[PDB]
Amino acid sequence: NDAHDLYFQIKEMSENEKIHEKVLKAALLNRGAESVRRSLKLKELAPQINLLYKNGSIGEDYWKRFETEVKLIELEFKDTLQEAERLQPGWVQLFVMVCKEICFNQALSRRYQSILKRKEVCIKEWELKINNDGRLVN
Amino acid sequence: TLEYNANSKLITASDAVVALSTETNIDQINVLTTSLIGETNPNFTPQPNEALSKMIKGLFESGMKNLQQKKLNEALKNVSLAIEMAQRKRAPWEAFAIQLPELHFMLRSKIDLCLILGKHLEALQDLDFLLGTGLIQPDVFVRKADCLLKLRQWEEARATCERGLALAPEDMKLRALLIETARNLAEYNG
Amino acid sequence: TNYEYDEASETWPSFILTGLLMVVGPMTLLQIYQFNEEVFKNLNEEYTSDEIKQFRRKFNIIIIVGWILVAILLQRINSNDAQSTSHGIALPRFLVDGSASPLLVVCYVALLGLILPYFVSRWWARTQSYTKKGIHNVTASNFVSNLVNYKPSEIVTTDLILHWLSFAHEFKQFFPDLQPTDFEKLLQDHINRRDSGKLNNAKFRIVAKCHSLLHGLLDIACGFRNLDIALGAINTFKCIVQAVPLTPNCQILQLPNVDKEHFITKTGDIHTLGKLFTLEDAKIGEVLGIKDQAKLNETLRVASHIPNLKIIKADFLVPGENQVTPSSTPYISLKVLVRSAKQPLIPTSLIPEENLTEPQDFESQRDPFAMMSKQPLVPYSFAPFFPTKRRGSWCCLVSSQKDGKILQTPIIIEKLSYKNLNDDKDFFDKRIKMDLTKHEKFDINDWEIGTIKIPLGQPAPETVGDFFFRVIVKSTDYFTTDLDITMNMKVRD
Amino acid sequence: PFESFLPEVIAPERKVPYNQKLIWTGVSLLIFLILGQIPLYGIVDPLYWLRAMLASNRGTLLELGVSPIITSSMIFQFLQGTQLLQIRPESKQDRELFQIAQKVCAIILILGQALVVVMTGNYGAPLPICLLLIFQLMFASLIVMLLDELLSKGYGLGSGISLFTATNIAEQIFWRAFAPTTVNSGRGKEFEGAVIAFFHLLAVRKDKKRALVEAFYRTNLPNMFQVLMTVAIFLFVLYLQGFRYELPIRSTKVRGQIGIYPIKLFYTSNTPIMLQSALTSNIFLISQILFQKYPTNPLIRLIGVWGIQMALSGLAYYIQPLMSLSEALLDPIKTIVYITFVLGSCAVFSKTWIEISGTSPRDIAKQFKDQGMVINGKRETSIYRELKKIIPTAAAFGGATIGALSVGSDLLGTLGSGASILMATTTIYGYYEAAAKEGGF
Amino acid sequence: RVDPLVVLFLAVGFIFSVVALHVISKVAGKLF
Amino acid sequence: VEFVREGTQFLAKCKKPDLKEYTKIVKAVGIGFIAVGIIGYAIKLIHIPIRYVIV
Repeated sequence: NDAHDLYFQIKEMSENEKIHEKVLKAALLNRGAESVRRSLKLKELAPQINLLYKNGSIGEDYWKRFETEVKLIELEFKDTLQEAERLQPGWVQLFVMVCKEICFNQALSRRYQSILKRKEVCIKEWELKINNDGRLVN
Repeated sequence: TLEYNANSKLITASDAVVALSTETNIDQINVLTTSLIGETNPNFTPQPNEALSKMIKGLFESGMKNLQQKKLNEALKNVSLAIEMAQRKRAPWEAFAIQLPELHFMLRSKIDLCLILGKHLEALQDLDFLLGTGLIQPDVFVRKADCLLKLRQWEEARATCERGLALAPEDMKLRALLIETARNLAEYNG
Repeated sequence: TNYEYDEASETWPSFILTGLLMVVGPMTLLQIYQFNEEVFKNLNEEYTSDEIKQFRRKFNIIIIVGWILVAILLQRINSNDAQSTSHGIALPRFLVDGSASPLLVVCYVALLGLILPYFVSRWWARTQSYTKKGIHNVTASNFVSNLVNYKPSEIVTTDLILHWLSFAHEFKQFFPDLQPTDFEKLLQDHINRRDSGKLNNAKFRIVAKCHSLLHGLLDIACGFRNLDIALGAINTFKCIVQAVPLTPNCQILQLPNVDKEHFITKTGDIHTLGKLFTLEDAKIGEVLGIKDQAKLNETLRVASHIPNLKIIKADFLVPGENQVTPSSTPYISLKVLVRSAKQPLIPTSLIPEENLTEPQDFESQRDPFAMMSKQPLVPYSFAPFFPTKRRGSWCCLVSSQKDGKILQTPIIIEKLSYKNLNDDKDFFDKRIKMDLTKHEKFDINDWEIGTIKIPLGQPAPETVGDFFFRVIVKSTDYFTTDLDITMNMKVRD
Repeated sequence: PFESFLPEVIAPERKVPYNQKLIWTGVSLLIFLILGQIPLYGIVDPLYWLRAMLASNRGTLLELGVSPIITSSMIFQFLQGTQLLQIRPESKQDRELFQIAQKVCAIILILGQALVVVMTGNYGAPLPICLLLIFQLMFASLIVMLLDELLSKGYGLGSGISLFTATNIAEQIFWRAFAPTTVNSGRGKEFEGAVIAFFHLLAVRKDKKRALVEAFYRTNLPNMFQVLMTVAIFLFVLYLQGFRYELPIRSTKVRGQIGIYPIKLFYTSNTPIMLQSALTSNIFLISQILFQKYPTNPLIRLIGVWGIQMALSGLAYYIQPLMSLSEALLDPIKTIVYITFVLGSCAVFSKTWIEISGTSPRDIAKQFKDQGMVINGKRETSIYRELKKIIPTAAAFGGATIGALSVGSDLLGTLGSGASILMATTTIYGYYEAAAKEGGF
Repeated sequence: RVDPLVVLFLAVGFIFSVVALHVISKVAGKLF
Repeated sequence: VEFVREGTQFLAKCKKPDLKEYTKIVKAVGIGFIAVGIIGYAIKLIHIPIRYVIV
């Protein structure tokens, strides 16, 4: 469940199929965006996990697993940034802000696209009888 | 596995059964690719575009001009096309603080138009998105409770009126909505 | 010293006799020395099917032997024949010098080296694996991982939470053959009142187990400050207990013997129990489509004995003061009224105002929950489809109104008085419509007003103003009328 | 401040429930009891007071017992009391350094004591066997230290020293009652246990009216009267443990915090009786040694004279306890002076301990002012004036009652001294009240 | 660094080693 | 004489345990005392013939 290995798959495909040059930058930007998203998510989830652990409702090994993921994310982001420098020269200071923006933009786009599916669950759950033009015919 | 088109430069998964996360990621990659192909400068800036904003404003104004003409059906279509173009033809790296307020400003008018027209489920979903994306105002809960009362959901209508009064306790319309909700719920329970 | 062991069986009989009497005496002495009406206890076992009875069924000699041993040893003592100190011991001789000399030391070595550390490590590894709530560590890890990566755009339903439950690690310890898809299928078969065919004795086990799982899931979802998942978990608990899928007209479909194909097709305006009790006692049967008086009385007795709530007075209280001040510790005090779906509304002004006040004494304000802890327990619920037997419960959780996040773990109450549901107050009917408060039997001192006190867990803010909250008190058994109120604390200094 | 890397048990990151604490306490106690029964291998100066007070037995792996740990603890307690370590609560690294220096000095003390006992003790001078005999004590003392540290880190209901002492006291009480051993002195076989010999004489003698009076008195060995008296004294001491003065207090920093501050009767229970007992033991030892070394001296005759062994006609004769009611009724002046001395010593020791240990009313008033609490129906400037009327009287009367209980127990001839029974009762009541106030099975 | 089970194992091992040394020294004299 | 006066005043001001509390106190403390004493006595009694055989 990640965009990490998809970039590596596209990279390995590049050496054989002669794909364009911007597909690699697209996959790289997507990976950086996902890394930023996960870093912020962990940064906001740390206190709640800590309190659940102190109260005694999470176990003893999950806390170590969480503290390991906290640094795995930083390692992955540093690797992404090094690859970004390798792929285009002098593109390390703008890459981070561009990723920071695309993260929010694509999250908003997902939330907006979800409403078409969100609309039929409520019809099924409340037993609405709606004809064309969205009006209620009871 | 996943195949790469030649003339269209779009990557597609050749597999028969693909997960949802993989499909969302491939769609995002396709969007980034078709944006980078068009954007010519290698060191692109988060500065928003101008021609795209001019076209979106033109579509939105051509949609709003039908309200003065008292044509309520096609103005909604024009506003919907404007919102679709704003969501489709805009690059992901453009500024968030300039991309979100325009969506709010157009979705508000689309909501008003759908509520005047008679579609309450579409309007309710638009209110729910506009409320869950970070816009909490007493002018939203009025419309949300109106929709929930129009499609006969009284517990949620009461909760919405209560949360709307918890933010602006001096409002004069949420009080009438709460009175109507209490009356309908007392007739529903007994 | 240098002891001398008993070589003629002259001392160890008395020692063994004393050791036996010191254990027999107290046991014999102990053996010689040794508020809430439930109406559904009888009506439940008459509607439970035999397939669940079989599941619920299937899934002092020490004193006598000690006394006969004492008699044998006493007769043996009486049958026997009987300057520096010569010390001695009481144990027999063959225990230390006969042919059983290495047996004692090998038994000591074994019982000290193998049985002790093995069992200690087993107990340690078995007590270290479970969570303080009562669920496995892997189950809690799965729940936390489910709530970590949860898309807020997705809407929570019952199917989603069943899919989440089907991955419990404790379902695999019972039946290591089945897969999570089979568990989800069995849960759907239970809720939709379908016949599994062969795995009924596994359906019943996992359904009875879902109690602790749903409680732990509710705990974790309140720990992550999520309201939608908490409400979904409570609704799923209701559906699992009553064996009914969540629909609009569910309060009237949880009843014992109704036919959905007739009720749903004929009427469409009856959605609650009060709307049902608006009609006469024969029109209710004609609408529900059962037309059997001896069989209508049971459903009419079930429909008018499930509890609904209602508030009389709700406010924030701080123990020892008269108002809320910045950085103080208040709590929530509710005065509710458990009523039947058949009784009319009594005006709040009729309450004598003597039952709503709080006593101001040091013994009462040192701990304000002792008076609440005196109420009777809740009676047994009417759930003919749940395998085991359940007592009722109410889960009360409080959240905020500025952002809309749950701000503390849920309190679960178990003691409450259902006195207002007894059949002696049957004059108080909704259909008579004659202002039954001016009745010869109506005495406002006979109706009980229960109390609920929720510790708040967070002190008042350091600023000054009105801060609004939201309190929700839901049942975990029925589809009754719950509480949903908003209240503000006026931190005034 | 230095470098130290030595084994130690890590504290639990979270609170341990009550059952996991009780089971670990039981297992540690079982290990400590099994360790003291197995003798050494290289084996081929009797100090009964030290071995009885410091939970030790000679000729086994537990010869030193908890002696080095308790000596290091007392040494560093004195060093902290004399304000030489100048330990400040503003730093935690200083506390960690002190706690690790505790163990790094305790291990050296263990090594030195083991070497001294091996080179001087009655084992014998004749080298690998001596190395093995020293290594046994080395590893046994290390195990005891690790066990105490484990029980004190949070896996046990409390400390280790108090638990071990209470266990030894209870074991002695029960062995003096249910001893299976016998003694044959002319008359025949007679059990050394009260209940065992009671049942034996009730069964085999076949003369009940005589067997009862013979087994109930037993002037030479333990009898049933002492069992009855010690049970009665146990129940009475348990009743006097619940006495407490509860004054109502309320908070003013964060309002809505109402509580009760209890002031027990046994304010400083364990300290005065144990200090007085150690003092009398040391005095008796010194007097015995000086009387043995010197045939006759005026001041040596005055301090203490020993005869048929027990002290008589001397200063040490007065301080020695009365055995039974006969000695009491014989000489009234000795009873008077002994009672007065034993009560005054306890009272003064209790007052001195509440003045030294930092539990004086002034320190309690300072703590009240710090936390922000006040007395319910009184002012702010009067908390100290109110505590002065409560705490000193409580300490004095607790000491006097402990002394009176010890005298009554030693006079009624129970199975154990009143000091031992009271210490064990307080040690167990501590665990009981902790489990009650915290909440656990 | 050290767990409670490690302390229990060390204690039981030391006790069993001493007991085994004793019984071996006892059986050696009986054998020769 | 005033010493005993302050003592009896403080005793009259204390809080003595009642029956429902004294029973719990005696139960807990007696069970603990017996659980310790029986363990000690059994460990002391078992190791006599073992120490005779081994040593």
